[PDB]
Amino acid sequence: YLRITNIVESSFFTKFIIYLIVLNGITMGLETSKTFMQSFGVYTTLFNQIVITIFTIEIILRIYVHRISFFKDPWSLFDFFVVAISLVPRVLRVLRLFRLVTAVPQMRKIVSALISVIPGMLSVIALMTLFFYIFAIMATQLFGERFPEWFGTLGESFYTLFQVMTLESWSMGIVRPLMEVYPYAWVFFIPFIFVVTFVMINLVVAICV
Amino acid sequence: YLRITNIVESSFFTKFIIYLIVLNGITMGLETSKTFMQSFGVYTTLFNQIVITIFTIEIILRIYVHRISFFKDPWSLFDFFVVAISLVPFEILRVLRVLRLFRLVTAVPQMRKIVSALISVIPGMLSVIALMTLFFYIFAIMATQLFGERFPEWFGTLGESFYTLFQVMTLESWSMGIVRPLMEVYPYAWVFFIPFIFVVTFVMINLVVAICVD
Amino acid sequence: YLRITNIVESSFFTKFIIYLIVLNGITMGLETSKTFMQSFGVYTTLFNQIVITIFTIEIILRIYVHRISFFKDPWSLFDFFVVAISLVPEILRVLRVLRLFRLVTAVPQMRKIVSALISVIPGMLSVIALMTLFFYIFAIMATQLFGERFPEWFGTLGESFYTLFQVMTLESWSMGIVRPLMEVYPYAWVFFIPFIFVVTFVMINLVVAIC
Amino acid sequence: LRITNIVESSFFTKFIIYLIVLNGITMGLETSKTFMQSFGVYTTLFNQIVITIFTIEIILRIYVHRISFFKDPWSLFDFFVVAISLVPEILRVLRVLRLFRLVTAVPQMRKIVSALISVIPGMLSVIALMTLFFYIFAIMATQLFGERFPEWFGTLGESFYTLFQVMTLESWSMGIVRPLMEVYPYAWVFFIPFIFVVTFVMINLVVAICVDA
Ligand SMILES: O=C(NC[C@H]1CCCCN1)c1cc(OCC(F)(F)F)ccc1OCC(F)(F)F
Repeated sequence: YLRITNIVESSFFTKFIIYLIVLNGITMGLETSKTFMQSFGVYTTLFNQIVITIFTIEIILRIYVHRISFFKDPWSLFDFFVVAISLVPRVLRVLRLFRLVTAVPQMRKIVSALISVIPGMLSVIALMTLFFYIFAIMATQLFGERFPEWFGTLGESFYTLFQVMTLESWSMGIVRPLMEVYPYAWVFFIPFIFVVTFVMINLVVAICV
Repeated sequence: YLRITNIVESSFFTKFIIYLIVLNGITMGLETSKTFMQSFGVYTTLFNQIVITIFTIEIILRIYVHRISFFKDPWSLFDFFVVAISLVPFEILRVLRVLRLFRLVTAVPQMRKIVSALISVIPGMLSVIALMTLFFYIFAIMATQLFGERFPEWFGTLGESFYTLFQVMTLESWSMGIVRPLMEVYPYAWVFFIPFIFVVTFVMINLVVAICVD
Repeated sequence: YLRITNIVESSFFTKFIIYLIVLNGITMGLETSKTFMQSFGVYTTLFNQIVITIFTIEIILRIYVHRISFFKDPWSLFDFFVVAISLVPEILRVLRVLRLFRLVTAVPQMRKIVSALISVIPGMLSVIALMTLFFYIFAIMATQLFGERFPEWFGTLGESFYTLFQVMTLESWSMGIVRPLMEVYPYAWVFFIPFIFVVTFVMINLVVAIC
Repeated sequence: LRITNIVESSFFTKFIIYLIVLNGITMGLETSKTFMQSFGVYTTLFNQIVITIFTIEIILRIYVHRISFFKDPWSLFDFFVVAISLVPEILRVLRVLRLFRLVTAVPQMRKIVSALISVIPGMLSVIALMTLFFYIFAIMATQLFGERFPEWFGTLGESFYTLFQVMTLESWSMGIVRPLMEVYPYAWVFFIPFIFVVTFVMINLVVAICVDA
């Protein structure tokens, strides 16, 4: 019993996993090259199953070693799903290259120390969706009639507005043609770009605290 | 009188306000989809009048409870106007009725703080912003009598001189979209525009720092 | 001397100058509309001439009242030159609109704002000079690398400058410049991608240096 | 020991800066084709003198400094930029890097460099995350959109450039993401979150930089 617990939390075992991680990453970085998957595709498709096989064992062990304690450690928890994904018979399997974040304790803090920023802002983030929701409704029934590729859908109003938010081709690509049919659209968007922009500065400042 | 005053400042009423918001939001969030408004549009268009009816009441009561204190409290004040817009049957207002889904910010005491904590920046910046508009005004005049003769779509009007210059501020398509064609007729437009990008940029950065300190 | 000295330093006079500024400002904002200058050009073309006369007088008084003390006050200095520009009887005809900046000078609330931001400039001259050489070294490389086939972008050292600043600003840097370049010189992702890195990394750290 | 006194003189320190600015300015006309027509031969020789003379300073300082020399970064760097210049057209272009040595002689710049380079270590925990994050994502696209959009995502390396471009937000939507949505209408599930994480990272870098120095 306790004999197994010593194998898991050993430096050897953990270090061994991280080696396979770095390796299986390189394996997926050659599954891209058509030339490679031609000559060595057979070599790889099995080699991957070996890895996800070993990772199945470890995650099973990690469960028996931790029992109910396991499904409260996110990194440990997260690792579980990412293999289940890898189990299901194709692109989302590459998420298992995130365990290199989990398996390395130097990263876990960085992720957490940056997710620690998320809560002090959800009061702001939640506001935006409401702000976006009303506007996406306005546009889709304002400009949605003549510019449907941009505003034909409520959701389509989202993508264009978040783009205009990012300031990519907001003027030449969206606002200028809009102003050829609705010449006052410069009253809709110029403030919206200000309103949304004002948020970002005060956030950055609020976080430097 | 005071009997209603207990209903008004009840948590139910406070909680209730936030409820109707969410429904009319979702209801207006289906007033967008053409598909929905076919079978249930009339049922919906009336539901808004139902909504816009009830919303008349709250602001009526809340005023008598607050009297002159009401028309000095911003959050409550705002609440009123959004109904008058919603009250008017120039369709635009029928579209502008959708602002009534903004009141969910007012009723939530967690939100007002969020809003308030950001407006405190304007006074430490109103000294700057007013400078910016003046800066634009002097410059917007320069272009309109410089490039306005051959580029009327971009600089033909002062208002168009504004829009084009305010765009270059954002750096969106400023070079290939604006300055490069300018340099085909007036090869020095980079003397107008390259510095203008500096000052305008330094202001906004120096503004952020002024906010970073406070 | 002392007889005039009471007119100069009055609050009234200060208030009076700012009136013509705001007046000449809004007045200068309609000299753009072609329609007006036909029906009202004489009213306007002269009103400018009226003002620039008065400001010539004031600047004469302000000089004699302060004498050598005048030519050490920045705000005072600028105001003078902007009238000299305005004095010359077609580029300058546009540069006359700079006289709408004196509203910054006459208002003591502005002078602080401008200066307190020019007060940041010295703490950055150590940084800025590095970039120019960095910019200068690179413009030489491109102009003799890609300048042969891309003359609109890199035919001249100065043209390499404009492209680099433009690339530095991130406007159409990739699709407009780097992508077509990589169709003839497939390694242009080695020239510019670092230039985007170094230049960008500086600006963040600079704001931080000021923050 | 006779030469050693010349090197660390204030004259000599200043003296290097003379040839830099001159060779810098001289290369600013080796660039202009117009000048190099009438003065090219006049120009081509001045460089060889400099690239010869510039060898000496780094030669002397080494015997003066010995093993102390190859532990001072600025001292180290100075050599390679000359060694590059020595090898007899990319190299002929890379010779112009020799105008960087002006950084060595001037102590006012190094402080900015050092005081800024200092904020690069406390973040490598973040940057390496980004490279991995890009790596996972660059793989996803390249086998997602690589089939129909190869100039943008046909190769992992091409996914890099396209993703690093979208990071800067240059023509990411109209130029890259919007056409993607005509065949794969779900590319906004790949790209919209990717836009969030990468952006949030850059902010957090700032926070780390705000605090550090
Ligand atoms: O703002 C950004 N671009 C818009 C501005 C900048 C100038 C061009 C157009 N205007 C921006 C740029 C970034 O480049 C990161 C680097 F690639 F350098 F690493 C990262 C995050 C950004 O922020 C996005 C936000 F905040 F706008 F949403």
